[PDB]
Amino acid sequence: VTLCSPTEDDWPGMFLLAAASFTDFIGPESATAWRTLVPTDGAVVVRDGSEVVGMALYMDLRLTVPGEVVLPTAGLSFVAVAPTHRRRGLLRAMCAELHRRIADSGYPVAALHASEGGIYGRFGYGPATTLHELTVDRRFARFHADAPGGGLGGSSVRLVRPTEHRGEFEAIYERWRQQVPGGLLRPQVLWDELLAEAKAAPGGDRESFALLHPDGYALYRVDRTDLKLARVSELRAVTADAHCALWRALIGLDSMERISIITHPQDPLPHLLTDTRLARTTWRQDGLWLRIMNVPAALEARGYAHEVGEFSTVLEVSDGGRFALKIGDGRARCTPTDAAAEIEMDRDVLGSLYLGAHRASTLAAANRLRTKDSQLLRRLDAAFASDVPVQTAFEF
Amino acid sequence: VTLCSPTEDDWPGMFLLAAASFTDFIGPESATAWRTLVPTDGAVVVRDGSEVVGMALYMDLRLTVPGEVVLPTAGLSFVAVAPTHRRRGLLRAMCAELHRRIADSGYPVAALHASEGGIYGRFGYGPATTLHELTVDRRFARFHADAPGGGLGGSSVRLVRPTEHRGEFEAIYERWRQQVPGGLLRPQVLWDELLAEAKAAPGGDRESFALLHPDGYALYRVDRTDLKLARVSELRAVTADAHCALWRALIGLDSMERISIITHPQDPLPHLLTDTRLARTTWRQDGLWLRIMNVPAALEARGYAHEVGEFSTVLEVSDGGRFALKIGDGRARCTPTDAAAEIEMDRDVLGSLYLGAHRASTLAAANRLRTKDSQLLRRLDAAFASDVPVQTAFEF
Amino acid sequence: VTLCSPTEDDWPGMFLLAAASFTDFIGPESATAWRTLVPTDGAVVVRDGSEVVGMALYMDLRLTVPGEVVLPTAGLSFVAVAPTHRRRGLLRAMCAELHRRIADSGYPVAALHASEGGIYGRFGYGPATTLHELTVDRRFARFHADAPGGGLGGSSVRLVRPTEHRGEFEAIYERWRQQVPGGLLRPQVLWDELLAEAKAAPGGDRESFALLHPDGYALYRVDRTDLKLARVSELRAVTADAHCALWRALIGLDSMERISIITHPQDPLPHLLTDTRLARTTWRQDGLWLRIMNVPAALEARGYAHEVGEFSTVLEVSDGGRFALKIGDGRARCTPTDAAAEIEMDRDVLGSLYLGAHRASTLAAANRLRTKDSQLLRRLDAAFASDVPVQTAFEF
Amino acid sequence: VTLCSPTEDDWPGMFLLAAASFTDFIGPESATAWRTLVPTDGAVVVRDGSEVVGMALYMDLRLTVPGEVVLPTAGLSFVAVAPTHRRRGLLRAMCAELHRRIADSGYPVAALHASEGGIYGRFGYGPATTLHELTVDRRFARFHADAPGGGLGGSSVRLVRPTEHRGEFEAIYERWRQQVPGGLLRPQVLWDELLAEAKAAPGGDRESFALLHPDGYALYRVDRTDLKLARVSELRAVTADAHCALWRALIGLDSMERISIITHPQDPLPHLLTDTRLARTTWRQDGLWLRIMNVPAALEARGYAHEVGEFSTVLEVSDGGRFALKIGDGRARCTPTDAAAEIEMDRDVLGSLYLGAHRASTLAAANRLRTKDSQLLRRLDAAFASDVPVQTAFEF
Ligand SMILES: Nc1nc(SCCCN2CCCCC2)nc2sc3c(c12)CC[C@H](c1ccccc1)C3
Ligand SMILES: Nc1nc(SCCCN2CCCCC2)nc2sc3c(c12)CC[C@H](c1ccccc1)C3
Ligand SMILES: Nc1nc(SCCCN2CCCCC2)nc2sc3c(c12)CC[C@H](c1ccccc1)C3
Ligand SMILES: Nc1nc(SCCCN2CCCCC2)nc2sc3c(c12)CC[C@H](c1ccccc1)C3
Ligand SMILES: [Mg+2]
Ligand SMILES: [Mg+2]
Ligand SMILES: [Mg+2]
Ligand SMILES: [Mg+2]
Ligand code: NA
Ligand code: NA
Ligand code: NA
Ligand code: NA
Ligand code: NA
Ligand code: NA
Ligand code: NA
Ligand code: NA
Ligand code: NA
Ligand code: NA
Ligand code: NA
Ligand code: NA
Ligand code: NA
Ligand code: NA
Ligand code: NA
Ligand code: NA
Repeated sequence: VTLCSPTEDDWPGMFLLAAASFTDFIGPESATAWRTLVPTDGAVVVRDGSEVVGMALYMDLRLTVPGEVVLPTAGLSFVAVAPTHRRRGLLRAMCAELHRRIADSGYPVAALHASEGGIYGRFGYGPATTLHELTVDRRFARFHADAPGGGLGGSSVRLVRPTEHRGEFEAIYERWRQQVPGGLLRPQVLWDELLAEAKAAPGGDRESFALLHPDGYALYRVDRTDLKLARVSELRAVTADAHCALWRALIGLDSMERISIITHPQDPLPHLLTDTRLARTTWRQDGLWLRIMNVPAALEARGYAHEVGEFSTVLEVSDGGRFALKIGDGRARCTPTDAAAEIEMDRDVLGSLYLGAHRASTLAAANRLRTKDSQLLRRLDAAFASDVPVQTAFEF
Repeated sequence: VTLCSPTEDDWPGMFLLAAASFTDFIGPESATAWRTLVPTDGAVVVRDGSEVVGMALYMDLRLTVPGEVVLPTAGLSFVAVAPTHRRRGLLRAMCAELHRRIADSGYPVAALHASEGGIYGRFGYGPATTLHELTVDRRFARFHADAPGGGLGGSSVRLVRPTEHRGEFEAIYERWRQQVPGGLLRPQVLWDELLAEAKAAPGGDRESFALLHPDGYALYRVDRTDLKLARVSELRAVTADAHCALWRALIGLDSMERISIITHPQDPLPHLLTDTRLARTTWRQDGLWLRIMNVPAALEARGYAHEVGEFSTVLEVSDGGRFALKIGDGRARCTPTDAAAEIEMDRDVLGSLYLGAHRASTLAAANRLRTKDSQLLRRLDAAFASDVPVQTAFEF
Repeated sequence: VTLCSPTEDDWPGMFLLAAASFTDFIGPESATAWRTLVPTDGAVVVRDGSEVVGMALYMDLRLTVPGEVVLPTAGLSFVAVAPTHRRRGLLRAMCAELHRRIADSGYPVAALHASEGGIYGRFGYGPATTLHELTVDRRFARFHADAPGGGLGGSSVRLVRPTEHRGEFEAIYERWRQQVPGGLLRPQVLWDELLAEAKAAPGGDRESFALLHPDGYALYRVDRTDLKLARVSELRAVTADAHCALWRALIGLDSMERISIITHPQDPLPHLLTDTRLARTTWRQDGLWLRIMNVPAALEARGYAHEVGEFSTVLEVSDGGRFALKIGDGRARCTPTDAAAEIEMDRDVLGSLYLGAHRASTLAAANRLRTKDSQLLRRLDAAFASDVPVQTAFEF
Repeated sequence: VTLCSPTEDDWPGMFLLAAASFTDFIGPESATAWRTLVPTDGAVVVRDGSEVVGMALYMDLRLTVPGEVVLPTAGLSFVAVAPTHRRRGLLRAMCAELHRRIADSGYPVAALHASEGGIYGRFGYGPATTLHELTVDRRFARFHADAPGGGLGGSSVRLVRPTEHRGEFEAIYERWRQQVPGGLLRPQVLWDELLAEAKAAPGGDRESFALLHPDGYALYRVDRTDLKLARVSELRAVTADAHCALWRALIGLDSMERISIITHPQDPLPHLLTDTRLARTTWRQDGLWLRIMNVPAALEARGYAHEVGEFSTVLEVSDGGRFALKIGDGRARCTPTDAAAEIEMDRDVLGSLYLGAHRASTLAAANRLRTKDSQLLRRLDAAFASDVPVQTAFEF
């Protein structure tokens, strides 16, 4: 049970473990696209003897954070331990090796999507974005008088084949990801993947259509089994006009009873309707998880609310260092100190605060975050809060 | 079709319309309790000829708002138009008469619970609190190391008959409602009602038990039909210790598979567990709706975030006045002006901002709230935000 | 295993068999009401030794038939064989004894409601009325421009307690039953029963409300478990105005999603809406079954279509006689003959034709009704057809 | 937003709109077959600028009507407005253009199948045939003694591959459609389509088998997901012998629990069984919709009941002309008149009466059809009634 960097000879074993470990796994032809995002020495396998009983890797990602600042991000993925090799400490060993390589390579943060919500806390990962399913009963949906783009003249939205407007989607997404906390750069090979899933699979998924606006798009398909349900896989709007326009078009799908979308908690859709309740929240889950690899690098890199005035404190991260934190003019200076701590928290908790999705006051009430000054709690709450609401880019 | 204040002769007709209009309606013996909360001239009926084809009334309530400030509040309730008299403008007429009486009596705000989410916007009501159902699969629930009250020695929580500890619940609730935006004073007659529903109804609801802590309580009953489900009707905790303690006790209901509760979006429960995901959000709806009856009275009465620095603007409420608004040191001065408006919004939108449940930025993205300065949007967002998260007290 | 007329000593045994045989059975206090409709010598029991292992009885009813003609009708009911005494020929024996008494008493027809649709054919009973469940999704329901009673001024429909308007319901029903094929005289004791079921049963059925028009009524209750469903137990309208008015009022139940009613196939409701499809047919079953006890008495008593011109034929009923049938001016003369038969049918088939619910052509296509002249089939079809569509009165 | 006849360049745009608008749409290879049924100038598109935002066309059909009379029929189909271009009056404009072309080409009637039941009334379409799903629990099904084809010797029904007996199905259908109101000529290209759907689609529909009798056939497949359910897609019987024989064979599918079929309300199947109730009605919907394009041409072309004696009246169709209508010897003479109207109805209502599926008395009770003489209502009822019951041929 030795821990190694896989050779090309190990790939067959990794794809087997992958197929047995993840049901979504397409197979080794879609694995070519994602493989380009794994750097040399981004992967560990555990051999037994020999076959692969454990694997883990990270991908080179670019994550947008508050202040429209883009961080290099180790994206953890393809983590699996063989059913034959459970409770053998293989995840603890593989995670420790990758976290060393990630740290030593100069990534300030790592990120993942969680298969279960109880595994990644103990390795310093905090859920940092919230997914929110909205289901609209579109038979009752009337837009509010105040809603944009409900006047006379033409619609600026077009029904299109996705695959004939790759360039326009690319441009819109590229604007979207640079401007929104949670945004990831989506490279060419993943657009290649996305448009392959846009066409109908025999005995599988239906044709995906696209609604295209100058400043936004929505990809949608009718559900396999429920033929009165449209699933919006992805809606990217750069402007409020684009967002409203696209939803006017989705509510225009007169053959559907229900439109469903995985969105963020601050999605303005409910406020576009006369009856806010018509956009029911049907599902809520953790999206992206962050591990802050370097506390001073990460805290310094992101912007903070200009509204809160200058303040200073000492933050202790459990087995992660003690820092003099000074915030003002929406910049932070974060420097080593042995002064008495005013705030303590595990490293997972900082991940959860970092993109503004969770309030420090809420984590305080759960005692995940200790402080004796309720004024300092208010100031952290206000400082770490994000002007642009945090969204989830794409699963990896 | 004349609009009148009901006499005692009209009550029979109102109870008939009530039974035909609301399925929850107990009947005329529970109506005695609530009747004490309706002031003289708090009710209108519409007679035809004669029987009652329309009714509406308000109750004298005390609503807690940010800054632990308690407003007199007209609580709108018992609104019904006979199925025989729809689309006859009876609601518009009854609502207009009560809003006059409410305004002329010196209530700064009115409030209601909505049977449908598409009726009350046009009468100036904005949804102001969010209800959040959490269902915990308690078979998997382990508390986090950081969680309070998981040490050796005795538990401070007691399993009790609710009806033998009315005094203690009263005291705890009274502390709770004074300290939390959305809180209502609960008078004696409504405690009398609440403890009557605590005992088992033949072929109806099961016995309610109580978990009692010095600084908190939870009332729960097993669901009628699903015997592995506990429904927490009401959990009031004044301290984080009390909140965690009470949930340690609820997760200790080893004969249940699932605990369900209607709570608020900032409930710290998910953060008390090692697996945040075990507290699934199963349901989300508008709770309390506000109509701001007097804009300057209401804006001046509530506290604002101390973090945001002093700023001034002109707010226009559609057919509701234009005001010079100056906010600083968490107080607002709100005075008449004919200066050019920097923010416009319908009166319903102000209701939605008032308790801090909805961000001005979110309503802006839906164009419910117009401004050309994105800096002013950030400042409103920050100012109107509530330190103590807004909760929902009790339905009326 | 002797076959007898029950004494008062036998009642306990009959109520036991009743409770074990029919789940709807209230118990011996509701049995007092119906007992008044059973004539002396209207009941048979089978004793074993002793306890009651078999029972059957008939009630004295008045059935309206085409031409607004009212026939004395033996209503068969309370038929049960003990689970301990199946496949012992007890039903064949009890049915034969009652059919003798019914025949010898001068009833031209007997009738029943069937617990299963495969038992009563062999005893000469034919299904004669069709039940039709309509479920309206009332959220989408808009009345057609052409629909009556959608103008300005007051509604003539009232929401009422059923029990305070017994006299008005009685009068309306009495007009209804005299004018409609399938109508039964409803005696006082059954109105006493009906209004007892109008009030709420603890852990059972909800309060019944009434919609009252000068020329019609509807009794409705909200469903026990599904609180967005209204069940219309009974709607009697004497005029089209009344029928439309009452449905305008039912569609006005704005707190319900769905109105359901058991009605007849020719119910005009679908044609009152802009979208006929909103009144979905959710359920269809045989209602009232007829056994023609005396072929010439029954054929002569009912009216026939005036449209079809005079024609003559020979009808043979299998083990029921051969008759010269002459129809014209909507009267029939039916007299013994030994002339060659032109139409043969079992006695059950005549029951099915008798109220106009089933076309002779349809039963011909199934070869339940033999003839070699397709012209004679058209003439029977046209003659037996009912101008007023056949409805179902009440179960017994 | 100009309204044009599409060129071959427009087809790509029409197939896109088709795929986004109808979920059943196969794709552009099945579109070749149906395209042969669209005449030159049978289609309109609406371009925006450009892409297709609206389309509609009619197909040249031959509809059988009462009296075994075959009318040329514009079959309306492929109607779609882009989700981006709702509430823009595009359907009203496209429908008006096609109705002009249909009228000017000398079609006496147009017809369609409705995606929703609330759209086509306002364009003069009335639902003219009723679809009726019968589900048989075939485990309980015993044929009645009176049923044909239950004697000794061989069965005349064969289990066959559909595709090896195209000629025999064609011949039987051709006899069926000529003899039955609602019948459509089915051209070669649609038989080509039908037998392509008879073979198994990978991850889709199962193999279709055929039961073949000299004078009838049934196509059936086992349901994709429910393997104890047989779906009879199509059963055509020319004789009662054939109809009973084929059902004896379907009830012989001993591995199925349930046989389901979409049939007509007068289907004799229930009367072939000892228990009529075993054929439950599980579903009812409008089938074919008629717009009478020329009132005198249509009324004169169809046969009428010989049973009703000669009578004369004045019919007014709302914005459709006033006519002296004289009916006798099952022919109608229909001529212009300015005499006072005795019957008024919208044009949609005439469509509903035309094939005999709806009684004039029923539409009268809904006030869709006004007259002050109840005798004239009886005469229309009787005259328009169809000897052969009206069926639905095939969806288009
Ligand atoms: N990261 C990936 N994602 C996806 S789809 C994302 C949805 C799953 N998601 C993840 C869990 C939770 C929520 C849903 N597919 C693929 S294939 C593939 C990778 C990968 C990683 C690199 C790998 C490899 C292995 C050996 C040698 C070279 C490269 C091949
Ligand atoms: N406000 C009330 N609430 C309740 S339970 C609350 C739950 C309903 N809720 C409301 C809708 C949305 C969500 C659920 N019960 C009662 S009874 C009663 C009142 C009343 C008001 C006063 C009234 C009256 C009438 C005529 C004369 C004198 C007094 C009698
Ligand atoms: N006919 C009755 N109906 C009903 S409710 C009808 C619904 C049942 N229906 C019937 C089956 C199919 C469909 C639903 N309840 C009652 S109680 C009662 C009778 C009876 C008959 C007379 C009997 C008796 C016995 C011994 C001595 C004296 C009198 C007492
Ligand atoms: N009429 C058709 N039906 C069907 S399947 C019927 C079931 C749908 N039905 C309809 C709605 C309600 C109930 C189910 N498929 C096809 S493809 C096709 C047509 C068409 C029409 C002609 C068209 C075209 C377009 C542009 C250029 C040339 C030709 C191509
Ligand atoms: Mg975050
Ligand atoms: Mg609020
Ligand atoms: Mg009948
Ligand atoms: Mg018809
Ligand atoms: Na596509
Ligand atoms: Na998609
Ligand atoms: Na709303
Ligand atoms: Na500060
Ligand atoms: Na108790
Ligand atoms: Na409770
Ligand atoms: Na977690
Ligand atoms: Na400021
Ligand atoms: Na009542
Ligand atoms: Na009822
Ligand atoms: Na319709
Ligand atoms: Na005749
Ligand atoms: Na086959
Ligand atoms: Na088939
Ligand atoms: Na039967
Ligand atoms: Na006549």
